[PDB]
Amino acid sequence: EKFHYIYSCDLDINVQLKIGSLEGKREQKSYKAVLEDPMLKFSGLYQETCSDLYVTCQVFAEGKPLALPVRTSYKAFSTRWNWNEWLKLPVKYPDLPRNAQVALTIWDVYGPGKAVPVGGTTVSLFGKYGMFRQGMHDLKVWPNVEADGSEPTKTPGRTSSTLSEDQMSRLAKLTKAHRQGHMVKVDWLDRLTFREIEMINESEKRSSNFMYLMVEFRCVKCDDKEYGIVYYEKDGDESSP
Amino acid sequence: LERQKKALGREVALLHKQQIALQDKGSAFSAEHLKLQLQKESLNELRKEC
Amino acid sequence: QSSSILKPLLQQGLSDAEEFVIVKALYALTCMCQLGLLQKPHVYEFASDIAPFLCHPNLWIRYGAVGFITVVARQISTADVYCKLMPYLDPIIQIERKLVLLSVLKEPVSRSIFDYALRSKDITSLFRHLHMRQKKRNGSLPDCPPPEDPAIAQLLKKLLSQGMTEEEEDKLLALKDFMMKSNKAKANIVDQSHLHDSSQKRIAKQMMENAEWESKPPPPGWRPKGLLVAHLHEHKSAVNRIRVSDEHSLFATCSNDGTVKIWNSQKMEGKTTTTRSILTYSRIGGRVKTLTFCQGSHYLAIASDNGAVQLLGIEASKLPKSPKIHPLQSRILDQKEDGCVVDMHHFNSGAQSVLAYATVNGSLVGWDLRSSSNAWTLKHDLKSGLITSFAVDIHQCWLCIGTSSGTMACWDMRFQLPISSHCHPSRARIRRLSMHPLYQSWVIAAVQGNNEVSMWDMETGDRRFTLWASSAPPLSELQPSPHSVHGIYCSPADGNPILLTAGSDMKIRFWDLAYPERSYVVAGSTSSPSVSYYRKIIEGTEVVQEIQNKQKVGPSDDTPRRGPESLPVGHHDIITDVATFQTTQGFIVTASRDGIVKVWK
Amino acid sequence: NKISQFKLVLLGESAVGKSSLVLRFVKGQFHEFQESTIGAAFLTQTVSLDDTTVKFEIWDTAGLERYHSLAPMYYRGAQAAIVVYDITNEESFARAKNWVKELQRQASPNIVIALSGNKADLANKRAVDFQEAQSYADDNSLLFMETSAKTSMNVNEIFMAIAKKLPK
Amino acid sequence: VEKNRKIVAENLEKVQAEAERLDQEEAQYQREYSEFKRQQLELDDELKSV
Ligand SMILES: Nc1nc2c(ncn2[C@@H]2O[C@H](COP(=O)(O)OP(=O)(O)OP(=O)(O)O)[C@@H](O)[C@H]2O)c(=O)[nH]1
Ligand SMILES: [Mg+2]
Repeated sequence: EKFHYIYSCDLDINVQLKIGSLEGKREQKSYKAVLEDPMLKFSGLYQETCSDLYVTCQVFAEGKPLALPVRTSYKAFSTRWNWNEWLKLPVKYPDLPRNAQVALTIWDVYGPGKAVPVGGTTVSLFGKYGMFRQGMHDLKVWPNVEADGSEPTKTPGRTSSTLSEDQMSRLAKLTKAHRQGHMVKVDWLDRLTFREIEMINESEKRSSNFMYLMVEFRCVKCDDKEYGIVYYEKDGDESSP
Repeated sequence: LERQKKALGREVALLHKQQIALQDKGSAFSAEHLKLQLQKESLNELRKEC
Repeated sequence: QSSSILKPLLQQGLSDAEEFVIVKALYALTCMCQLGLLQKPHVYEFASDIAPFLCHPNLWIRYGAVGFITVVARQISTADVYCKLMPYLDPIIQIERKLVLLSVLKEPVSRSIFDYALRSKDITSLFRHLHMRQKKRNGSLPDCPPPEDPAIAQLLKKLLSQGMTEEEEDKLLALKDFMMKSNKAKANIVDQSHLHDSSQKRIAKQMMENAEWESKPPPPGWRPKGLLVAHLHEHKSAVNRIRVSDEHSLFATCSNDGTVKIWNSQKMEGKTTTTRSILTYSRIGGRVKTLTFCQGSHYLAIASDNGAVQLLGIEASKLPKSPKIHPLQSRILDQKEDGCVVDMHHFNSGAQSVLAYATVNGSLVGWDLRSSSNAWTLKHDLKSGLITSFAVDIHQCWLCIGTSSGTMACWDMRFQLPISSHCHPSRARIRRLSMHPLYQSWVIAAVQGNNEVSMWDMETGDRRFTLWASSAPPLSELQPSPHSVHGIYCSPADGNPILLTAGSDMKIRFWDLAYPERSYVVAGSTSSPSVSYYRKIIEGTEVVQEIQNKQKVGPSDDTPRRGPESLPVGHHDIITDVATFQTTQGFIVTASRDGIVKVWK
Repeated sequence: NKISQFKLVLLGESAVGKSSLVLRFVKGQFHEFQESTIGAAFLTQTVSLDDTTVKFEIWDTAGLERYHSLAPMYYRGAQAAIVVYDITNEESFARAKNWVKELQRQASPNIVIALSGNKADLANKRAVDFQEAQSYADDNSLLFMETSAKTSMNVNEIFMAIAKKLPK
Repeated sequence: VEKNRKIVAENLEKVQAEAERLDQEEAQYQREYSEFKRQQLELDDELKSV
């Protein structure tokens, strides 16, 4: 059945994710103080004052930076800039190539004694089986240079797959929690065990002192299930009690 | 700004770390020389002999 | 978003002043809200600051802008640099500069475009946030500014507009900002814009060389009294551990020395000779640290104090009361610089077979049995003390462990981690641990003194029941050492029986989950056996008063002898292990510390 | 005497004072420097009324919106909730209404819901009018009090009001 | 300001270098301390034999 599984070209319409907050490298102040650096010998003369970054993002099938760039407005960095915007591109799902990459960069937005700060990142679209839906919610790292956590560009957050190990055990359990994996207990004992998982998140949080960030997305209409428009037998990966 | 931030950062890191370090080292090693070096011998005698 | 057209517009060229005038009507038609939407015009303005297009009329529109610009977020601060081009373009700059400098004197003086940084006075995202909340209120808001001319400076007028109220900000520290900075005209341009706002709004090893069998639970066992039917011994040395097979209740036992001692229960049921002599032996060549049967198998797994571990396959003929005898270590597992700690082995029904043992570092190490190789590792902490008991959930999902420090610790195996800890206050080293129907609650056998059991609900952390042999209802610490040291046996099934050694009285009590009041003990007493087992309450626990008629025990030796002569027939050391088996009827074995066993039916 | 146990969940926007409210009730303490909660904290405290010891098993949830998806795990089988807002923050009150709505739709129908207008010691910066909050509470059978974890105002009182309403 | 800035700034590095140094020997001492549990285990075990 595969929830009456249907193809990629059998889909039709635009997309709308959402976008949260970040854990910083802390090179200068939260919000802004005027860039903290002992090489201020010259740098002070550059009028470095308190400031505020923003960002822009487009997309590429690498070789063509295809997409429209789009910019960001304002929220206080006391929130760690936690937006939770719900963020959309009208790009019909059939209009999306299976191999393509996001491109995003820090820029600026509140008129500095400074020139608008760079800070790149890049990562891929599809999951292992090609479905973009594998990317739906995720996390990433980068600096003034450019990086990704889930699919690393070359900076802080620089390796993707084997980093999650106990966190990969958490991903395997996330697939079950998503499936409501039926072979083991999820009663109020396990509800409180999820209280323990809330605990383990914070371990990850120490490790998060590099440059991490939080990403989100999911459907409106549901029950529904889908795949690509071509075929290969990855569905042979299946299980039972 | 420099003086403040450095005063802030240094004083905190220093003073807490001084205090915690002096304590945690003091305690951990004292336990060994008071107990590793004493309880063990005491209960060896009452092991082997007994 | 789509009003970005304002930028690319300047890429179209015209020097007709008419276009610049329609642009002044467009500039009138355009002072707009979004933080980014101002920059498209900024950069059009840059084109205009390369070449000014409409002279003094332009100069006036710019003048109109400059007073509004005397209010600024730092979002506005980029435009300051752009504005330095307008004076950089010599209009005798200094006179017009002077007129405007009076009109925006936030500090008295400055110089060239970079030297524009000096004459600062404060922006405020803060009071503007309050002002956006006040997008709700206009009128009175143009009525308070002329009074603010006096209220700040002069004394021309005073205001009574409290008909509109809205005191809270003026009541708070938010009142202060107008004296310092806040002023009227910015707020009127802002009010215009606020109206615009308002308008927008499994068996791989087990079938290679092992044999197989299936488990055999008894009927409800509260009904039978037990009469001592048999007596025997492994050796004089203490029993290393006891195990009873499901097949023919094949009885496995061993001397402390590492010499095996096995028997056939059906042979005993028949020939009756079985107590005199060993049915089966094996040379281990070292002191047995632990024993556990292979689940669903005739194979038996044994570990030694050298770290060495191995699995015997049974070679036996199938002739009634007459098995051929041969021990055979079928597989081997490594000795190590880390020694052993004890284990139970688990085939998991609809799931795989694995065996788990503790290392000498305290770590659980959990080998896939089919692989005879590791599958998981869970590391215990120096702080907990050693393992004092081991237990597992019905599906093995939650491990439950009692520490040598009197703390109980659990591990989610589904998550492969220690979940957490608890430690009942007296914090004595746990004797044993087990689980009952009403699986949510669990039995802890030695923390505190005179208490027999601190049965506690796993989800709760808390001793839902507390049973004590004490004459007093609270836990008076009347226990001799052997009161805290005992065997126990419980059933999550089979009519819900529980059996309990009282090591103080060296005897087998019974406690029936069906009737705590009617709980006739299975084993006798020489003086006065009868027990008024009535449960009382003092809020916090449903305390069971085991009102044994004349028990004759307390925290000191107030009787001349009171030792091995004082037992229901069959003298012995404390019951190290007690277990039930059911080859024909249900019957029970008591294994004492003395290398000696007595059987009851 | 008898003991009645109830699971209680605290919900509301980050920094409204959920951990402060419960620390006051549980420990009789208040810290100006209280740490933002990660995930959820377990606490317990009792009240006594009508000879009944009422023991609350309290889940103090992290209010941060990333943890929204975890909230249903903590309020599943909860017999009581406190939805907390900050009286100086009208938006915290908008978020409070949306928590109350989620509870109406997705929690046990028997749930006794209390609404806390917290930080009432800062009444000179009031943004949320008492009678507006009361009107919303009355309309939805919520127990409403303005509380201050700081001063202790109405802290014990709100938990007692819950205990009284709960089936005992 | 410049002289004293340099003086004050660069010695913080040296101060904190020793703080990192503490973290190293502490890791070693933890292993040493972990052996206390090994000895305790052995004593308790054979004492449980007694
Ligand atoms: N003045 C005043 N401050 C309070 C009061 N209650 C809490 N605070 C303060 O508000 C801040 C946030 O309080 P918390 O208890 O941590 O808020 P929370 O709702 O638990 O926040 P999260 O855990 O992030 O969801 C802390 O500085 C508290 O000391 C109060 O009643 N009055
Ligand atoms: Mg909190």
